[PDB]
Amino acid sequence: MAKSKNHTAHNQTRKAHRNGIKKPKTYKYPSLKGVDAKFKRNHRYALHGTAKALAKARAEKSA
RNA sequence: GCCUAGACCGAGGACUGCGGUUUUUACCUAGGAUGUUGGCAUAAUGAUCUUAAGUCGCCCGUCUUGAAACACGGACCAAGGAGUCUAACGUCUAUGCGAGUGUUUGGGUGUAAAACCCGUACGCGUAAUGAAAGUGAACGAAGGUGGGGGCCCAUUAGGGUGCACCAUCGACCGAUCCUGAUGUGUUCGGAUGGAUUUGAGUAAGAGCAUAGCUGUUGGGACCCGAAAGAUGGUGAACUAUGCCUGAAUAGGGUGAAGCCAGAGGAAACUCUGGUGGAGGCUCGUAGCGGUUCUGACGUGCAAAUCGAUCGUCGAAUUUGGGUAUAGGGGCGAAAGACUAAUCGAACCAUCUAGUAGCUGGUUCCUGCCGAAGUUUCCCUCAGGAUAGCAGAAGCUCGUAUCAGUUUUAUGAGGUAAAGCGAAUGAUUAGAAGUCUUGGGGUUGAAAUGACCUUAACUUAUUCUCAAACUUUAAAUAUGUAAGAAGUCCUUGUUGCUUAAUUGAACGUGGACAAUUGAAUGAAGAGCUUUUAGUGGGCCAUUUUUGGUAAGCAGAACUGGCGAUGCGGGAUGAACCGAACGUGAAGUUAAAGUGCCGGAAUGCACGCUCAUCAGACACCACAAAAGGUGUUAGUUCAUCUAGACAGCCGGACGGUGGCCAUGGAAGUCGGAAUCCGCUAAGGAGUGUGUAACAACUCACCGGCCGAAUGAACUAGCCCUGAAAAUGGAUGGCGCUCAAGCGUGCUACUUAUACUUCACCGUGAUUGCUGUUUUGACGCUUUCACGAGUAGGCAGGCGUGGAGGUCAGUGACGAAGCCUUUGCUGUAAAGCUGGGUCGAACGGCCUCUAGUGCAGAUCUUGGUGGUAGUAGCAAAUAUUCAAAUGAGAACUUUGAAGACUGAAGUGGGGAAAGGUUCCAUGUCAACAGCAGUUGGACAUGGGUUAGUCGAUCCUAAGAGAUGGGGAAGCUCCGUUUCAACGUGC
RNA sequence: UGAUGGUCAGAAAGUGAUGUUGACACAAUGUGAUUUCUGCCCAGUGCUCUGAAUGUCAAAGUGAAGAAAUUCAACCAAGCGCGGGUAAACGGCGGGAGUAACUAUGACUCUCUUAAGGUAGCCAAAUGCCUCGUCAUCUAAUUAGUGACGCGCAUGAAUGGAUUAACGAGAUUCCCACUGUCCCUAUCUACUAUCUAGCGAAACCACAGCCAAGGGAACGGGCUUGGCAGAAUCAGCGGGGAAAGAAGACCCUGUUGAGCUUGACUCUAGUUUGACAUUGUGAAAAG
RNA sequence: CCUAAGGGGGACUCAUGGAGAACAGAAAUCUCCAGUAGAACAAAAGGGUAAAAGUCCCCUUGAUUUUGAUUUUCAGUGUGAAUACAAACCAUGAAAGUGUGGCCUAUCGAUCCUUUAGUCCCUCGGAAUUUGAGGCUAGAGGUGCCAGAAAAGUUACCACAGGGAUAACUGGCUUGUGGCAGUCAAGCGUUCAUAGCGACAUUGCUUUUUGAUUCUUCGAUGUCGGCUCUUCCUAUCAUACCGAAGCAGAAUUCGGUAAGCGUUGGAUUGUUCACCCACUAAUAGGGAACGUGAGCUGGGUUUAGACCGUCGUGAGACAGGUUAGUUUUACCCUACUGAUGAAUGUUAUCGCAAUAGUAAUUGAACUUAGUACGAGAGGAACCGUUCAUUCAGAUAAUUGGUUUUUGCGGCUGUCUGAUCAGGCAACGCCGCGAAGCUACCAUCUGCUGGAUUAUGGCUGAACGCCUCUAAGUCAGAAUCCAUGCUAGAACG
RNA sequence: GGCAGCUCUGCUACCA
Ligand SMILES: [Mg+2]
Ligand SMILES: [Mg+2]
Ligand SMILES: [Mg+2]
Ligand SMILES: [Mg+2]
Ligand SMILES: [Mg+2]
Ligand SMILES: [Mg+2]
Ligand SMILES: [Mg+2]
Ligand SMILES: [Mg+2]
Ligand SMILES: [Mg+2]
Ligand SMILES: [Mg+2]
Ligand SMILES: [Mg+2]
Ligand SMILES: [Mg+2]
Ligand SMILES: [Mg+2]
Ligand SMILES: [Mg+2]
Ligand SMILES: [Mg+2]
Ligand SMILES: [Mg+2]
Ligand SMILES: [Mg+2]
Ligand SMILES: [Mg+2]
Ligand SMILES: [Mg+2]
Ligand SMILES: [Mg+2]
Ligand SMILES: [Mg+2]
Ligand SMILES: [Mg+2]
Ligand SMILES: [Mg+2]
Ligand SMILES: [Mg+2]
Ligand SMILES: [Mg+2]
Ligand SMILES: [Mg+2]
Ligand SMILES: [Mg+2]
Ligand SMILES: [Mg+2]
Ligand SMILES: [Mg+2]
Ligand SMILES: [Mg+2]
Ligand SMILES: [Mg+2]
Ligand SMILES: [Mg+2]
Ligand SMILES: [Mg+2]
Ligand SMILES: [Mg+2]
Ligand SMILES: [Mg+2]
Ligand SMILES: [Mg+2]
Ligand SMILES: [Mg+2]
Ligand SMILES: [Mg+2]
Ligand SMILES: [Mg+2]
Ligand SMILES: [Mg+2]
Ligand SMILES: [Mg+2]
Ligand SMILES: [Mg+2]
Ligand SMILES: [Mg+2]
Ligand SMILES: [Mg+2]
Ligand SMILES: [Mg+2]
Ligand SMILES: [Mg+2]
Ligand SMILES: [Mg+2]
Ligand SMILES: [Mg+2]
Ligand SMILES: [Mg+2]
Ligand SMILES: [Mg+2]
Ligand SMILES: [Mg+2]
Ligand SMILES: [Mg+2]
Ligand SMILES: [Mg+2]
Ligand SMILES: [Mg+2]
Ligand SMILES: [Mg+2]
Ligand SMILES: [Mg+2]
Ligand SMILES: [Mg+2]
Ligand SMILES: [Mg+2]
Ligand SMILES: [Mg+2]
Ligand SMILES: [Mg+2]
Ligand SMILES: [Mg+2]
Ligand SMILES: [Mg+2]
Ligand SMILES: [Mg+2]
Ligand SMILES: [Mg+2]
Ligand SMILES: [Mg+2]
Ligand SMILES: [Mg+2]
Ligand SMILES: [Mg+2]
Ligand SMILES: [Mg+2]
Ligand SMILES: [Mg+2]
Ligand SMILES: [Mg+2]
Ligand SMILES: [Mg+2]
Ligand SMILES: [Mg+2]
Ligand SMILES: [Mg+2]
Ligand SMILES: [Mg+2]
Ligand SMILES: [Mg+2]
Ligand SMILES: [Mg+2]
Ligand SMILES: [Mg+2]
Ligand SMILES: [Mg+2]
Ligand SMILES: [Mg+2]
Ligand SMILES: [Mg+2]
Ligand SMILES: [Mg+2]
Ligand SMILES: [Mg+2]
Ligand SMILES: [Mg+2]
Ligand SMILES: [Mg+2]
Ligand SMILES: [Mg+2]
Ligand SMILES: [Mg+2]
Ligand SMILES: [Mg+2]
Ligand SMILES: [Mg+2]
Ligand SMILES: [Mg+2]
Ligand SMILES: [Mg+2]
Ligand SMILES: [Mg+2]
Ligand SMILES: [Mg+2]
Ligand SMILES: [Mg+2]
Ligand SMILES: [Mg+2]
Ligand SMILES: [Mg+2]
Ligand SMILES: [Mg+2]
Ligand SMILES: [Mg+2]
Ligand SMILES: [Mg+2]
Ligand SMILES: [Mg+2]
Ligand SMILES: [Mg+2]
Ligand SMILES: [Mg+2]
Ligand SMILES: [Mg+2]
Ligand SMILES: [Mg+2]
Ligand SMILES: [Mg+2]
Ligand SMILES: [Mg+2]
Ligand SMILES: [Mg+2]
Ligand SMILES: [Mg+2]
Ligand SMILES: [Mg+2]
Ligand SMILES: [Mg+2]
Ligand SMILES: [Mg+2]
Ligand SMILES: [Mg+2]
Ligand SMILES: [Mg+2]
Ligand SMILES: [Mg+2]
Ligand SMILES: [Mg+2]
Ligand SMILES: [Mg+2]
Ligand SMILES: [Mg+2]
Ligand SMILES: [Mg+2]
Ligand SMILES: [Mg+2]
Ligand SMILES: [Mg+2]
Ligand SMILES: [Mg+2]
Ligand SMILES: [Mg+2]
Ligand SMILES: [Mg+2]
Ligand SMILES: [Mg+2]
Ligand SMILES: [Mg+2]
Ligand SMILES: [Mg+2]
Ligand SMILES: [Mg+2]
Ligand SMILES: [Mg+2]
Ligand SMILES: [Mg+2]
Ligand SMILES: [Mg+2]
Ligand SMILES: [Mg+2]
Ligand SMILES: [Mg+2]
Ligand SMILES: [Mg+2]
Ligand SMILES: [Mg+2]
Ligand SMILES: [Mg+2]
Repeated sequence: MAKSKNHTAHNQTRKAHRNGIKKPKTYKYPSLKGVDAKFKRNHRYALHGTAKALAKARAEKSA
């Protein structure tokens, strides 16, 4: 009495290709989410020290 | 290179350009048609209306995969008729002010619901976070890195600065967890430093208010629609049942008790004849009922009747009036029956516009874009939410680095195929070995020690298989890469890592410049918000599952239909071709070219003849098996040392060898079988004798001479081949086709392609010292145009409002009718003529009860049907006169009839209410008529001490004293009463 | 059910029906004249009966702990549970093998098992599937009728069994009579229909109205291809208009109902049981 | 399901086969050799595993704590499950290491409420103390319809909104099944495959069976059967003409052209179907919306009443039996059957014939003839003759039926005073009754040519023969077309 | 899930 269509993938690639299928954008810096915490913890200290060294190097060349 | 025939078109509107010839600051064919002539202007020309001809054209709206449907609504017309308003909101936009913002609760004021003015509070915002106690946002130029429009310096490039914004690493505030300083109401405090944790935060505020569209929720909620539910009332004039008081019921039959007489008997008792008049007895009227014809009728005489037939007919009978019982109630000799045409829960009003995931409807035009039937969840499966698909608004930028594609490089796979003397599983046949750990038999007097056999295993082989087997293993499809965010050199940071000076990650500085590292393309890339419809699908090729199959059910990929017209397939949602603005010319696609029908009875090679031919994919059917029909092949074989066929000789022998016994020289029949001259043939092939015969042989002869036989293959045709109205290669018809196979030339024509005109959309060129009273404008160029549901835009029309035209109008507003026309793609606007009589319009804005073909829509009106169905029960009318305009129907007379005293007579109860009577009178009514009437009009008319009511009480109804009940009111009827308006 | 009652009514009442009543009565049911009979089962579900002792067991009350709220414990009514009765209460009333000097059957025996295992009767019956059972009768022929039979799907005793004179607009079979029911139709009468004068509706209606085939929502009036096709019409007729009448009453769906039932879920009038209050005055005895 | 079947470490090698050892054997235990796993690993199946993941031994609790990230299903939500780390604390091992349950792929659960653990922290808001209560973080108690309401029936008294999204007819696709027909040819048939049959197989047709499906119809297409009537099909029962036989005759069987023509009366049953009786030339099968209900009927089915049996506690059910149960409308269009009719200068008479329709059918008796044939038993046919069946078209002499001839007569009741003569009895009744109508209940009439089918032939090639055929040709069926019969085109 | 008697019968109770 209520037997209908069960499943069909007909027309699904047509709909996917109207506005897709879009590749994700790439960025210079990926997010570090999921990267090892021990590496991420230390990587914070390495970047902080790098900024200090560059700041001092420029501070030498200013006054 | 040259000559030559025809057709269609003429956009643009001073000049500017590119070229050419230069005889030249000139001319040209070179950035789009001019010249000339005739005719006509009472007309050649154009438009519309009507009609004919040719061709095409199914009925709209609706739900649907699919509608012209034998699906639903729609007889017709007019007027009305359906997304509204409000509270609170999301996005976006406009506006004012802006770390603020909002005057309008209120006060002041007023030309008085207006306008104008005022301010405290309060709301929202400016701070978050935690359940809370509580705590509460700068290490730094409010941080670093990579981009980033613009600006600055430059001078391709390059450098500086870089807002918004993007990615990323940090910092700060709150919560959570860890650590725990000086100290202390010794249990508090919480400094300091941390943590793959967490917040709708900070990190130089952005909000508030008003308005508009769209979307949301609650409200009647786009309009119309339940079956139901509740509250409060009204009914027992029908009917059901009880009660009270009345009334009604021919004529027969039968013949119970009791009684009288006679007869018999010892008694107990018996018999006979009368009489009598019983009975929920019986025949049968009135009455009450309602069996059958399943009669009539069945838009009726009638929302239950009519006729005949029938049940019952002295009681559980029939019936009037009074009275009681009332809706989850009554009443029921019980059928869920009856309770006013209403009953498995009456009627009335209200709650109530009840709710509906369901059906129906949903009103102007054009332009642009344009779907889904799929994912997940849901008492979900006719519904929603969610994601997707779609529109709109845009925003940041301007070739940055993207793609339903290829190439090159490099991965993954276990399907097709293949395999099985490869694993697993299935499976056919032999062969060789061992049985010593198989039986039977035969050896053995007994030795388990041989042999014959089958069956087992073993070995090397053999035939055939697998979706849930496999060593191997495609095609198609699929992942990644092809640089500047790259490569190389040097050396900075860390608490991570190393034995380390090693690495990891991120960096400073330097080098490699457009061949910056494959192709092809790119109406540009990126980003955001918000919202519609949809969430039944179906079809075709190929893959594929279930099923005998199905126009069946279920999947995969793609393309379609839905949502889509156009040319072809006669016809047809989907097939082939091709997708669509309005046109002109040319050419085609698919399909065709005998006629219907535009284009060949065209050119060509063959095949086929059907006493059911055949005739074009999807597709509208035919098979196995057959044919000395005909055609073409293949392989054998015989052939001029005369093939097959036919006319004509022979085939003598050894030997009549043998057996069957009627006889075998083959021949009722049988095993068999050697030798002499021939161009030739045997102890014999059929025919023939019971037999010897004799013929032909099996061969070779003569006669013309040249082809012949067998098996097989596949073309067309034929057999196989049977269905129901007459009938379909679409029809006619077609036979060296107008059929079948194949080739060729030309030709025909789609909304397709090419060139051109015009419309619109998108983009694009330029336009201010000539911008010049339109820059929301003008202008250059190119591309494009299908569309249901749906979105958006620009317009048309209607009622009313502010403003304006010092607008139109009684010398004619508005309305209405009309081949009077004009304008617009259109919605529509304007106008000529006629009619008409008092108001009305244009423009800029505001506002809404604003647009109809549908809703078995509402109300009103009108058709076809159609002068049709019909006006046929109750026996029946006729002549004359009178009256009158008029006589089937009135009156009177004469006649003929009927009811036939249980009447068609004479009165009454209920109910009606003037219908009664006289006079006048015919518009309507009396389903014909009408002089008549219960019609219409004017008058008149009902007389009581004795006839009724009035009085009595009946079943019952109902005050009081009282007692309940919130109360409307309920009980009770002399009741727990000091009860006389006493005589 | 003996009235301080049974059955029933009312919101309540100093309220009602039966009841102007009293077991030969009132109330509640079942079966359904007469005749002959009404067998077995009290395990189930009901109904009913006692409670000397007794599991569960509410509120109030009692005792203990606690600062109290509170908690815990004992006691603890009816009901239920326990025990008995009751079938003219609701109802129920069995299977498997062997066996007799042929065969068949099974008087008889064995075996499982119940509360009891269908008794007297009756039957292919209005109750029997198989089934049109088998035999007889009725007929030329009988799925009908009647009489028998009975391992009876699934007969059976006041959920009444078996009969039964009389009665029946009840259902059925046969026979006589009778006939147009029929062979097989014909004829006649009145009223219609018909025609006229007068009068004059309604249903229904997208547009309409000739066929055959095709395709098509798979049965066309319309479309395609054919056949064809000539005004205006009257009486009849019932092939078609998938004719009209009614938003299918069958079926399914809906998170739509309603009537009815019960051991559905959730309650409830009534009734019953306890406590407190109304509620006072004495005596005695047990705690 | 598992305190190991989790975790770590170590040692060993499994299934099975062969050869050997007292009882001991096919299977006890021991030994050696071979042994790629042919074993085992809790449980389905697949993958995985050999100094192991298997077997045995030793030690253990990492099946622990904190909170993030990720994969699958996915909306990139939840739940389940899993992965890689961070920070602890541990187990094990010499150690490197490994371990966040089970070698991997399944083995599970929100809000509200309750309860426990933790922090012993926050709150009970006029201020405190102690009980009590409420919060915060993590488990547990559960929804199996497993993203998670709290839930029994019946309706044959029924209602509403809808649905052809969906069943009960027809129709359409299909044709398994039903029915019918072929091909091959092992056998049957005294012999002998094919006169007649025909196994094992195999190819079809049909839509007269029943399924399968669910395309149409649920704002309705009237659902059984019979009666009535017309038509069509052929897969032919009879009738015409023929071919074949295991055809002597008679009968019968097989087959061809053939649907022209017929195919019945009854008992029982609602029946379709069936089954008997009987006649007959034969009693063939089907279709037309399973033809046919505004044609009927209404026995059946299938509303509501009622009974029984079985089932159910019950209301009730039964596709079981039984009895009673409203069958509506045509006047429209078309079509059919008949009937008029304008205009084809008027009117009249007589005609022609396009086209359409069509009609006859079957039997018996006599004769042939007791003949052919046959041993006999039996036993035909053609020519012919007389009748009959079914049908058709007329007709009314006769006979019968019918009577409003109300024609004549008769009869009852009543009315007109009697008589005569009449009236009435919703034609009063009866007998006869002409005329008209009418009946196989009566009588009459129902034609002869051509062309063919099957088939049998002639001449005659192909194919020097043969051959009914290929060219040509003969006869020939109830067939066809005419003749004859009916209408006459209203636009011949 | 509470009582109680003989691994258990009876009664009573029920917000995930
Ligand atoms: Mg679906
Ligand atoms: Mg021009
Ligand atoms: Mg056309
Ligand atoms: Mg619709
Ligand atoms: Mg449909
Ligand atoms: Mg339509
Ligand atoms: Mg149709
Ligand atoms: Mg319909
Ligand atoms: Mg509908
Ligand atoms: Mg209609
Ligand atoms: Mg209007
Ligand atoms: Mg604030
Ligand atoms: Mg706070
Ligand atoms: Mg900020
Ligand atoms: Mg309503
Ligand atoms: Mg309700
Ligand atoms: Mg009354
Ligand atoms: Mg009657
Ligand atoms: Mg009737
Ligand atoms: Mg009638
Ligand atoms: Mg009578
Ligand atoms: Mg009933
Ligand atoms: Mg009534
Ligand atoms: Mg409404
Ligand atoms: Mg729904
Ligand atoms: Mg488009
Ligand atoms: Mg749920
Ligand atoms: Mg629908
Ligand atoms: Mg494979
Ligand atoms: Mg696979
Ligand atoms: Mg394969
Ligand atoms: Mg291979
Ligand atoms: Mg193998
Ligand atoms: Mg939506
Ligand atoms: Mg949605
Ligand atoms: Mg569907
Ligand atoms: Mg659609
Ligand atoms: Mg198309
Ligand atoms: Mg076309
Ligand atoms: Mg075609
Ligand atoms: Mg034609
Ligand atoms: Mg032409
Ligand atoms: Mg054809
Ligand atoms: Mg054609
Ligand atoms: Mg042609
Ligand atoms: Mg468009
Ligand atoms: Mg208005
Ligand atoms: Mg003026
Ligand atoms: Mg005018
Ligand atoms: Mg005017
Ligand atoms: Mg005026
Ligand atoms: Mg104005
Ligand atoms: Mg309106
Ligand atoms: Mg209208
Ligand atoms: Mg009318
Ligand atoms: Mg008339
Ligand atoms: Mg009448
Ligand atoms: Mg009389
Ligand atoms: Mg009068
Ligand atoms: Mg009148
Ligand atoms: Mg008149
Ligand atoms: Mg009057
Ligand atoms: Mg008096
Ligand atoms: Mg008085
Ligand atoms: Mg009284
Ligand atoms: Mg009082
Ligand atoms: Mg009883
Ligand atoms: Mg009992
Ligand atoms: Mg009992
Ligand atoms: Mg208590
Ligand atoms: Mg007790
Ligand atoms: Mg018995
Ligand atoms: Mg019986
Ligand atoms: Mg019976
Ligand atoms: Mg009979
Ligand atoms: Mg019988
Ligand atoms: Mg019984
Ligand atoms: Mg008894
Ligand atoms: Mg009984
Ligand atoms: Mg009797
Ligand atoms: Mg009777
Ligand atoms: Mg009676
Ligand atoms: Mg008539
Ligand atoms: Mg068709
Ligand atoms: Mg037709
Ligand atoms: Mg039609
Ligand atoms: Mg036509
Ligand atoms: Mg009809
Ligand atoms: Mg009629
Ligand atoms: Mg409906
Ligand atoms: Mg639902
Ligand atoms: Mg309900
Ligand atoms: Mg009801
Ligand atoms: Mg272990
Ligand atoms: Mg393990
Ligand atoms: Mg180990
Ligand atoms: Mg996830
Ligand atoms: Mg899971
Ligand atoms: Mg506080
Ligand atoms: Mg307080
Ligand atoms: Mg839980
Ligand atoms: Mg739960
Ligand atoms: Mg669920
Ligand atoms: Mg679920
Ligand atoms: Mg039922
Ligand atoms: Mg359907
Ligand atoms: Mg079939
Ligand atoms: Mg078949
Ligand atoms: Mg043989
Ligand atoms: Mg169907
Ligand atoms: Mg229907
Ligand atoms: Mg019909
Ligand atoms: Mg109908
Ligand atoms: Mg035939
Ligand atoms: Mg024959
Ligand atoms: Mg015929
Ligand atoms: Mg009968
Ligand atoms: Mg049929
Ligand atoms: Mg039928
Ligand atoms: Mg009919
Ligand atoms: Mg009818
Ligand atoms: Mg009936
Ligand atoms: Mg009934
Ligand atoms: Mg019972
Ligand atoms: Mg009756
Ligand atoms: Mg003779
Ligand atoms: Mg007389
Ligand atoms: Mg008289
Ligand atoms: Mg009379
Ligand atoms: Mg006579
Ligand atoms: Mg010859
Ligand atoms: Mg011939
Ligand atoms: Mg010939
Ligand atoms: Mg004529």
